Amino acid sequence: ELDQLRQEAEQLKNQIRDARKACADATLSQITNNIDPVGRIQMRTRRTLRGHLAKIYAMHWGTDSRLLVSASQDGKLIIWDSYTTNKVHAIPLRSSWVMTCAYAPSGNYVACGGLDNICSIYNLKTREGNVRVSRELAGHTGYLSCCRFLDDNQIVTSSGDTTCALWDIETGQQTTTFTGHTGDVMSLSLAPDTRLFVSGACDASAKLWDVREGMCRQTFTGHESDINAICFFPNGNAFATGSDDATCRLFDLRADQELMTYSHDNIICGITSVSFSKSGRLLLAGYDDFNCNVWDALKADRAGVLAGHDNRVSCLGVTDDGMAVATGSWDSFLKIWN
Amino acid sequence: CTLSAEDKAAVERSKMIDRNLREDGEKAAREVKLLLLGAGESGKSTIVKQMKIIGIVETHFTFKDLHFKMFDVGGQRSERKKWIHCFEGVTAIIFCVALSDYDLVLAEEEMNRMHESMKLFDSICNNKWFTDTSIILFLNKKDLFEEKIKKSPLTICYPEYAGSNTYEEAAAYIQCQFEDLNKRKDTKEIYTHFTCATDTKNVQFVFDAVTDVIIKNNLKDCGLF
Amino acid sequence: DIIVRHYNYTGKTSVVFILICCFIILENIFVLLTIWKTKKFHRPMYYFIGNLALSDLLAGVAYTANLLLSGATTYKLTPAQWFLREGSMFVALSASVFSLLAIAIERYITMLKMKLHNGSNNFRLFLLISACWVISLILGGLPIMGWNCISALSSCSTVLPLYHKHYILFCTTVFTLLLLSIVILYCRIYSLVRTRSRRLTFEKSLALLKTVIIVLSVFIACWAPLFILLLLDVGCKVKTCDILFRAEYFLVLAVLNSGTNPIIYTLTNKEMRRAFIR
Amino acid sequence: TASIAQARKLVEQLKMEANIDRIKVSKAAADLMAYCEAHAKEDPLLTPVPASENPFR
Amino acid sequence: DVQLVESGGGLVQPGGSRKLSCSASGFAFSSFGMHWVRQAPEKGLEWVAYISSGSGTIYYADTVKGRFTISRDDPKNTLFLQMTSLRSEDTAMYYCVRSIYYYGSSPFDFWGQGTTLTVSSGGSDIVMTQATSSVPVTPGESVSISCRSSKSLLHSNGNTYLYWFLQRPGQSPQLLIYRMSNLASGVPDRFSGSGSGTAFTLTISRLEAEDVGVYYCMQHLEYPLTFGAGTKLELK
Ligand SMILES: CCCCCCCCCCCCC/C=C/[C@@H](O)[C@@H](N)COP(=O)(O)O
Repeated sequence: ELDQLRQEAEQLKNQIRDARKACADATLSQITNNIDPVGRIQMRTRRTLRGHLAKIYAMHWGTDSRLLVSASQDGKLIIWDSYTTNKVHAIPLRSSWVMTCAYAPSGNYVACGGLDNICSIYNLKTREGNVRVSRELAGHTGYLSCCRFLDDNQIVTSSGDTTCALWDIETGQQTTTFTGHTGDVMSLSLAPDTRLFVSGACDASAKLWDVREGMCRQTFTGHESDINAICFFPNGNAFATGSDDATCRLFDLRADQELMTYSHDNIICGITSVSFSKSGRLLLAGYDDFNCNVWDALKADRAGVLAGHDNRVSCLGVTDDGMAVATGSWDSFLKIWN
Repeated sequence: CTLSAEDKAAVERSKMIDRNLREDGEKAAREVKLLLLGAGESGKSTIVKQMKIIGIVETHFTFKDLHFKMFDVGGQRSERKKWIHCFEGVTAIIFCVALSDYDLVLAEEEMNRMHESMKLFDSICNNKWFTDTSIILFLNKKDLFEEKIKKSPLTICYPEYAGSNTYEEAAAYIQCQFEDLNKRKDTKEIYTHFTCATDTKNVQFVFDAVTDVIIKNNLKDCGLF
Repeated sequence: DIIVRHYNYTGKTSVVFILICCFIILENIFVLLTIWKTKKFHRPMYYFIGNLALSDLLAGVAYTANLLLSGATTYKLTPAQWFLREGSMFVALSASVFSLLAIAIERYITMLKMKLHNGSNNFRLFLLISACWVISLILGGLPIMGWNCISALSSCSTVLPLYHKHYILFCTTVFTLLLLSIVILYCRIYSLVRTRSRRLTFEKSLALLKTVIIVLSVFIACWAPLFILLLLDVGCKVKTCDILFRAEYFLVLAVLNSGTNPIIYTLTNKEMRRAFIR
Repeated sequence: TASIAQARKLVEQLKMEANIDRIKVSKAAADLMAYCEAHAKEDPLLTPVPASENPFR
Repeated sequence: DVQLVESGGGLVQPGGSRKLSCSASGFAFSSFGMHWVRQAPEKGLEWVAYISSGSGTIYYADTVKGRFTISRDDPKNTLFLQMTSLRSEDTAMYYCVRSIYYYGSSPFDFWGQGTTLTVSSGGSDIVMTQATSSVPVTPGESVSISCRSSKSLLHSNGNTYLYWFLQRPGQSPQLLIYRMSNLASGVPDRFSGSGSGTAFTLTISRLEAEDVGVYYCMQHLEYPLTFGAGTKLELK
């Protein structure tokens, strides 16, 4: 029976591949062939945020596009005012091993997590005037790799237990559990409508998940190594995955197969973080070679390089108005770019 | 000045936050970072209790005016290559190996625990992150190993072992096999200590090894080595 | 007329020296660019090493200027220009030796307080950096302030027929104190390293001894002849000692010490070499 | 039969993934290109924003 | 919840000295700057002194400069005001006010109850004008409270440093609007702040019985903070 199930599964995979090939007549490279190239992209460093003493692992901007939050291995979660480089807040984390952080859309809460398998939500707007641990979420059996806020009460986290979770903060219990990944889930991205989300794992595949139903809508298998980053397109109909094979890949949900690959010969290091611009025309990807490339998403050509960090660029973010791009590296310095 | 009164007060708050961050960094910088690693039932728990007496679990203790933090990853069922870079820069790595499992084949398989331990030691020691980080090798369960080798030849684990079935010779042979896995002979040093569950000098040996590592780091900082 | 009178009273090869000097300039430039290019070298230790390289570069520049301006063209020089040139070489050499002192002091402070991570304390860094220049400039400036041989012709040095013997005695005393400080600090560093290595039971000490012996032996062997001449000129009356006239080789040894210093401070440092090839 | 149950679950997931409607790559590419061109003006990273109104100068 | 309690007030001979202490509980005292503000027996509010968090920055009013000294004991969470050579103009009720400054913060959140001191019997400062002394109002109606400034309170960073306070009869003032637009926490959405430049208005929609009180207009651009004369409301 097991052999029959396996052959049924491989026949279904063959049917999947044939259906994907049938709905593939013009390559994205051919459609975006007569368009005007972006050209050289020159972005200069405008602000340098100093105060972190260990390597920075995470960063999130927020809706106001002015404040931001950074997480570093020294055990401090620092909320900066990027305009004036002022430190608005500095929360001492209970666990120094933090590798993810999120800033709530309302701004009243901030999330963090890491090797302790616990997602900590801190209340920023308190009557006492300080920052307190609003909630601690436990239940993941692996390290917390990413977390994103749906609203003030719902959060979505990814962990190294090949499982994603949707938590109700007030109760503190896992409202929904998304399972089906074979490898460690390393990053997740939330759709603009907050109804679907894509998670990339170490099984060299990405999965589009339905938040409400809890079912896996789609599965995309184009990469050849661990997927370390993922990010929706601004329209929410596509996404981009950076992986360890030194390539980025743009997939589309409606097409259901891979659209584009972003790679160059002199790049052999993996991608730690990816992000899109406001219009989605530019795809920014931080690499292990201490740099941060800027690709033309439509043309797949290299547009720019953000070479200002002395160590691996670990986290990348773009403001919701696209005003600036923040890069946090392992040299304990954040840099804003315009 | 262009700044407003509220802007000036915000800048003053930022300066106070900066000074608190600097104080915290100075407090943390004088504190030893030890990464505890080992195979299943290697003896990490016994080492933890020994240190205490004299996701991730952190053990804090003090010896000779030195504060030691030990990070026992332990129950982290995930790829080590995805979070092992977080421990780059620790003062030392304490690797625990159980001698008695040289002739025990229940890996989880048909390969003994000692081969798996040597594979893990090769992975950690020759990892790109820990090229300069010294390894503190703890060969635990020396008494049970000595009792075992009375009737269980080491040939079960090492078929090229022509030495006698004696505690000292076999122990030296096993130590040499673990030390030969160090490709980074010049950049790092392996400190070997033979321990059990009924000894109290383990913390003293860890203190001495950390002192040697600190002296070497100071010599490298001054360019004198 | 004063310089002619002094040279009458006191009784008073270049190309290869200039070539060896230009070697010092090139080597110091190489060391400085090695420090600047590598980002991991932005530490107080390599900042002191760069100060030493810059001091050796200035010593080479001053010696080349002297060699071009020595000989029969020193009579054309105004006495003020003579003072500026000599104070040039003196300020260049004092800065080099004070850079050695600063390196020794920083190493001794690092070894006395082990800590774990050597923080980039910039206050002590800048204090030592500023001192190594301030005292050097002041010491080179004493002779032009009035501490010279005017109205004191009977008490004038012979190797420098315009500098007072009292000034040379003060410089010799300062050099004795400074060299003794350097030697004592390096010996004390070795003492702490040896004792703290012995106190732990289970090398670096032998390599440290080799490095300390190399540094001290090179410095002492280079500055011993200049020292003995700077003492004998005061200890010997004018028109008597013939050995003072051939003072060009001793000052060649003193400047080839500054030439050798980058070799010593790079070869012993393994990381320095590994950065040097690439 | 844990392995059999897992295989049946995987087969059901694959079948449920195979019942979705897929448009051709040309249509999706055209939609993505149209979205990029529509929002190009509101992107201050494509076109360097004047220093008069940007918040970092 | 958070509270500030003032003590040390009483009848003192003029030319003497008196120490006032404000005890703070329920909040991080060390992270909040502290202001001392008097109110005359029948007149409006008047800023007196200020000390920043960590005692780094200290300011005094020109009337009280030299004679008074403001200090804080963070470990025991107390705010001290020493007063020497007291004049007859110092008879007032004093309030200690907490105020934290960062991006998006609301200064002057909480006011102390105040302590009464009664002794036996300028220029270059922005003057805040509230010409309307008092108007009758009917519950459930809409009233607008106008404010005037001599110098524009809008800064180059876009913030208009105007604060609105309400003082109910027999109660300490509380913050309603901070920076001319933002509503303070716990304030009903009835109150709306507006204005631009030197003229400002405060709008109340469908007011109720507990909206009766004195409304004060205070500036925070130049640090010699000045309050308005006051605009009190009466029911019909
Ligand atoms: C206290 C720190 C160290 C102190 C440094 C003192 C070292 C002395 C530097 C001596 C400078 C030598 C330059 C001139 C030497 C002369 O003999 C000739 N060049 C000029 O006269 P001519 O030879 O042409 O007749």
